[PDB]
Amino acid sequence: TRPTVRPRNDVAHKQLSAFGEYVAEILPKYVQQVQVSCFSELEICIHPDGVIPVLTFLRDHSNAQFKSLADLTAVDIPTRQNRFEIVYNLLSLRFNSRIRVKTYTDELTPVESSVSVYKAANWYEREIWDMFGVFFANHPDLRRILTDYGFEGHPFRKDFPLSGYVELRYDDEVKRVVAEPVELAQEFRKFDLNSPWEAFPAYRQPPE
Amino acid sequence: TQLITVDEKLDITTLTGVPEEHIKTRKARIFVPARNNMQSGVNNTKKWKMEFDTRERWENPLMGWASTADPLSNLVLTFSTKEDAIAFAEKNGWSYDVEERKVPKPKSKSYGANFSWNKRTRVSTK
Amino acid sequence: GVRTSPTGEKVTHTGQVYDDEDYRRVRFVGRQKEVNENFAIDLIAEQPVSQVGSRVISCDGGGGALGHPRVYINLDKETKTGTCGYCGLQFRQQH
Amino acid sequence: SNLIEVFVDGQSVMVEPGTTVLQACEKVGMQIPRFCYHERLSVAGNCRMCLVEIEKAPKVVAACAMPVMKGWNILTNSEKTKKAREGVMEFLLANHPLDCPICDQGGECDLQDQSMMFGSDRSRFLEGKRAVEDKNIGPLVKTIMTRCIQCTRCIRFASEIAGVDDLGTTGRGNDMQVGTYIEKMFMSELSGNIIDICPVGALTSKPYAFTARPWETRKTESIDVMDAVGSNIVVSTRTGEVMRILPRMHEDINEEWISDKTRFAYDGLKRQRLTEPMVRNEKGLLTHTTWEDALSRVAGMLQSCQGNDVAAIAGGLVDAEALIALKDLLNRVDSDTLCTEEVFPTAGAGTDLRSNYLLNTTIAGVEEADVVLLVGTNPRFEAPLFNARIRKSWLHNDLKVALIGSPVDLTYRYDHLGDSPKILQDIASGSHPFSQVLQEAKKPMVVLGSSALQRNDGAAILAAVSNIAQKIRTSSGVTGDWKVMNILHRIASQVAALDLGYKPGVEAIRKNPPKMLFLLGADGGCVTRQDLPKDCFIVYQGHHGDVGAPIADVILPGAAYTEKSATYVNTEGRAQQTKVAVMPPGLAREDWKIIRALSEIAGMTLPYDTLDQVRNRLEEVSPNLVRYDDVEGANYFQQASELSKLVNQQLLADPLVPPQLTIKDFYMTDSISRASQTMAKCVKAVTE
Amino acid sequence: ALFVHRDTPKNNPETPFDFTPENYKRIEAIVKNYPEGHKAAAVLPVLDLAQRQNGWLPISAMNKVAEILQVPPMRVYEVATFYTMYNRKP
Amino acid sequence: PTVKPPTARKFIWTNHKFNLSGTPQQYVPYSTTRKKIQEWVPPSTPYK
Amino acid sequence: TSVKPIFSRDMNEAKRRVRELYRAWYREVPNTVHLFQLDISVKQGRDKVREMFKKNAHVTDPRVVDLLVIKGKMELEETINVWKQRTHVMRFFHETEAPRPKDFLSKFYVGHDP
Amino acid sequence: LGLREIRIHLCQRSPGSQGVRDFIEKRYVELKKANPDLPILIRECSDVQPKLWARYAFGQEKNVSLNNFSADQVTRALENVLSSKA
Ligand code: SF4
Ligand code: SF4
Ligand code: FES
Ligand SMILES: [K+]
Ligand SMILES: [Zn+2]
Repeated sequence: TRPTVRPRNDVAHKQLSAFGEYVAEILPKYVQQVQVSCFSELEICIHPDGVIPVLTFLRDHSNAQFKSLADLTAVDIPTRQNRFEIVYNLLSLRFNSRIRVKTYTDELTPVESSVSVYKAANWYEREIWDMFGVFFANHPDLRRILTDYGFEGHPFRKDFPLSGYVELRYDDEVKRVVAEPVELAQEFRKFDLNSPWEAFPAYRQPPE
Repeated sequence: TQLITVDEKLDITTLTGVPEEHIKTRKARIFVPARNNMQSGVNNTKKWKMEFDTRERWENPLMGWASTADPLSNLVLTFSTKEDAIAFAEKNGWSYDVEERKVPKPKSKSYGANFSWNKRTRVSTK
Repeated sequence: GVRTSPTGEKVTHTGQVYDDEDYRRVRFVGRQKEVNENFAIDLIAEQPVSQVGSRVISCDGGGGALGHPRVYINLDKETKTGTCGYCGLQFRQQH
Repeated sequence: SNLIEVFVDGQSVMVEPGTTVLQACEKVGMQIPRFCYHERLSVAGNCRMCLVEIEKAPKVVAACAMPVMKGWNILTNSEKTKKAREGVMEFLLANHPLDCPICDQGGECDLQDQSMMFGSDRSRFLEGKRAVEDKNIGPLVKTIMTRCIQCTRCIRFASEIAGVDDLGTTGRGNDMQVGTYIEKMFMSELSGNIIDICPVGALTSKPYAFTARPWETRKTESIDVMDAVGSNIVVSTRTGEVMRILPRMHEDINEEWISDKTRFAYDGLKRQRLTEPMVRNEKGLLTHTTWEDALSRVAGMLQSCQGNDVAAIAGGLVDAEALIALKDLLNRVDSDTLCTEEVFPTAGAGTDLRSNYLLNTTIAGVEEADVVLLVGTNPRFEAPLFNARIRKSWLHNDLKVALIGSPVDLTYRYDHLGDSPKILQDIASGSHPFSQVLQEAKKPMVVLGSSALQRNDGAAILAAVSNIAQKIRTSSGVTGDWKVMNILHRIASQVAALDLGYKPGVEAIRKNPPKMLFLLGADGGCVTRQDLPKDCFIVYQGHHGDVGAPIADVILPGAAYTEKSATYVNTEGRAQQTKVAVMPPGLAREDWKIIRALSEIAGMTLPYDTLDQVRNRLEEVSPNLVRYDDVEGANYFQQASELSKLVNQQLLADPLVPPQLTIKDFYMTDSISRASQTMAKCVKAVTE
Repeated sequence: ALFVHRDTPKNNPETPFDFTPENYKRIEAIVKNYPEGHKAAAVLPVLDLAQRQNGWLPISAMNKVAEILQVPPMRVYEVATFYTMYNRKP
Repeated sequence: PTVKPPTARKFIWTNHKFNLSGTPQQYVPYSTTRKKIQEWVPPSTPYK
Repeated sequence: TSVKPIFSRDMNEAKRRVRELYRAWYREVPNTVHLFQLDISVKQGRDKVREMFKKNAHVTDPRVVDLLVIKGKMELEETINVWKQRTHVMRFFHETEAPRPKDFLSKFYVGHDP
Repeated sequence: LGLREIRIHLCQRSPGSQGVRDFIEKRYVELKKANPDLPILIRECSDVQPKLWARYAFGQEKNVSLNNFSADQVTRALENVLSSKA
């Protein structure tokens, strides 16, 4: 399996597993899962009440020092009752490492804003408000950042359609750009691409 | 206390920004998709799907393309169970109809039955 | 092999022509209906049938990798020629 | 229980003895790759793609054929299982033609997909390939036999399910060819399912050929209306146009098959279509008009009617929504004369009890029966997948089938008792030898065809058949849960029209002819203008101009079954709904929408606005029409039998002849099939 | 060398073939070697008998063997093309 | 192409045309397919 | 059924926040008509504000009306600060959109939509 | 003006439909013999409450709940329907 296969890094896998045990036993009040992927990335899945205590730990603990917030992300998974998966990607420059902190919310439960931990979060979770509708409590200036000013809905929700509900054009009667319900001259052609044969037996879910 | 008790039904229709015509006139269909009978593979029959009723597609006068005015015409949602799909449809105010999962019933297969002594299940060729 | 409708409009190689009462002819008023006059159905009928001495022939369309995927054509029917499904060149077993 | 314990990749699973390795792996959600195995065909074991390692066994076993032994650990993902799959895929792709861009199977090809999933990524075959002569098996199945991988699903289908025995393998070795060996035309009623089960592009649909491609098709799950079986289908559309019709798996109806009418009559759905409202001009010719003018001219005549002045004939393809729509509309005028084209006898109980006009056993209950008596029917062409279920019970359960009628080919062997209806009086008296066969049977089944009820003595035939069924069930060894009396319908609209309370047959219109007549899709020619008075106001509502539309005064363009969400009830009482695949063409509208708009123009507005409110009304008239994929059992055979003994109707001396004797009479029955160029090519191919 | 049949004027389903009555007695003796309900087991000898009377097998010997043994004609065509002794050409 | 001429084909244009936009010879798009749904034509004879 | 609140513990605090948001929009409408130089009246803009508040009047969940107050405050902040242009303010008045068919019969005449 | 049809909805198995079942097993045959040209549509279904629909002239329908009735109560309600004709 030498030339075409990505080489496995067992040293980083063992180190990130040990540090995941470390984080899980220092913070058992909030840590729900700890997992390390086969390409050696550490995920700490936490309860949403521990957004501030976990991230302040990883920012300030001498064996963590995750000083950089690389990215803050939501993922919409509509089959979960807490459909939004809030993803923090952190960089420790001291230990040359990355960690992922994952939590969850639904449409109505606010997540505590992490601007007091990372000021980098200020726009990112603001984007999570604009794209997903996740409210962040105690945010300094929480408002839309990417959509148009009167935009209804949250576009990166998976029940939000690809083309929206409205489209703009210039109307010369009112001398103004106007919003109308969207009509496409060509509908987006939905492709059903999935093969009906199983691709990866290692990821097979157990049946009913 | 730091937790409140809301006994009301979960309804987020005023927050999703969806116009009212595409809430109360749409029929969501919750279903496990049927197997393509062109193929024997069954991996596309594992999850529940939510689609909507197909609206009008008409001919573009310039090019002959399929024009639509339905924003939900390509919206297909994936769910692990039937109850997750029902909860998501009720949460969004969508009137839905649910088809039950159709599993193939277990077949009694015997290769020796191809060569029976006295039954009609003998194959005339092989 | 282009022809003309009684409206004066050229018929494409598909067979598309607008009706006389169709309003969409107004897009060609003062302009032109662009048709290609090299009909591929007429040009492949101009090619002669290749007489070969084999039972199975291979066609890749010429040019090797510049043609089409190489397919194998059976020539057991003497009633019908063996036509390439890609390029339309047709073959006959000479016996 | 006698379940044995086996292991799939170490996971324990309890299986019945006789379970194959493939089925045991299916019970833990692992699908073993296959080409020749099909769970509704007999086991062949010759593609060798299902080869799997059993541990502590130095030889792979064919998982489709090998029964599991107790304690086997099936290694579905081991190294030699994967090497076996790669080697077998290499041999399958050695001679296979490089046709994937020109082949219709591409994107929905089993060979492509499990070459991607289980085969290697490249070729070692440095030779020339074989090329196979194409065969001509008819206008439906395009045959490109170089693509054939010799899995023999052809032959097992045509032998076992279609009951034909005309496909086979000629030759030997690499020159072995699947075909008919002669110029022979494989035209069954079920001949299009070999397009489904061919894993490769060797057998493709000749009408569907080259037009679409599976990834760009939208899949609308819907219901067949070409007969009263209610076969579940997928209408696959592309950019607002119906591309083809595939089966859906419903284990209790159409297991995964459809008839060729169901599969190929969809091109009649884009010819001869009613797209705009038409009214008669001053010259007496149908000219196009708006919906306002047409509905006003119908409603002005409807307001001048009362009582028997207005009637309605329901056609064969009408959904229950439009049926109860037009029923409520004519009941506002105090008219009960709502008729169907297909005659069911109203003598005795009539359509009051559901049990005396249903397939009360089930389609699936044929697998539980041991004797089937077919009376006055040709179920091969009236209900082809009901006949396929009878053949599966014949093949696997050693079912005894007897027929009273003309000796038609049913693709299995039966006991032809004779075509005279007096045999029904001989079985009901015990003087006939098949009466003792029915008495000693444990699960008997008596199926009366609804085409035999089209005769003038249909009440006498129904009374004789019900007398046989109640002589059996009340006396012999029938449990009580078992239903003996059955009626096989052939019309998709018939059972919903009888549940809603229509009067079956047009004798109520021949009795006193109306001055206004609605024709919901009525193309049977049952009532023509020679039967009406001098100037009858005929309103045709439908989707094809075939028979009733040239004689109509106002044409109301309606939706077809692919064009509306619409309730149809099959011959066993199972209510089902279609879904909208495409919208109706032009100015055509959904049918109950038209009737409700007419009721609002006429000043007699019906109390529904949406489809759900029509279905609430439909539940109010009979609540089983909105319980979808549910067979509601109907009791009270004794009371219908006691009501059938009142009037002694006489049997005619004419023999029971079904209207469809051969495959010629199968392809064109309704307005969609008669407008089909594919069905016309099928008729021309079987008449030569 | 082909395994499809094309109707020629000397090989078609109206080519005259019929067994002699002594060949019918031989066919009865062949069929009596097999159990009742398995008359199809007499396909290979009787078809070979049709080759010993005629020298080769037109497609009327195959159809006659299919007719007198009550087997489908395709199941005789399979045998006649599978086995290398059956001369399907004269 | 004076040194290495292009390969001759019967379908290659003998007369090259420049950009014809803004002229009466310009490209006008249109659907190249035929009519999908055939309408029913009523009979030209009266119905009495 | 024990959920975490956003701002309001029950519906009374929620109605208080709704009521303050309505007061702020009512005060802002004349300034919005002036500085965007709109062609509507102050009465017409206040009727549109009342329409947008009465559109959400059926909600009984305190978290949902908290998010509605939050989004209304965001729209008001985009209006007071000139972040919207005149087009965004006039998108509440669907002026170029033709009136939809309301009854059954006109929807029957124009197309297939229920 | 008069009665046009009767519709009796009932369950096959529920005890609330039991008396309604006891009406059809015993008293439906002479009911149909007494009213030969009146459609009395018996509709069984899975979990419905028992119900007596009476459609009159010009589309008027009256509605009588037959839930938990005996056979005599179903007989009296149905003969009130037959004798009313309103
Ligand atoms: S049958 Fe499958 S693998 Fe073969 S040419 Fe067609 S798409 Fe390709
Ligand atoms: S044509 Fe298709 S189904 Fe028939 S044997 Fe060949 S691969 Fe199998
Ligand atoms: S699937 Fe078992 S060998 Fe073909
Ligand atoms: K195929
Ligand atoms: Zn070629």
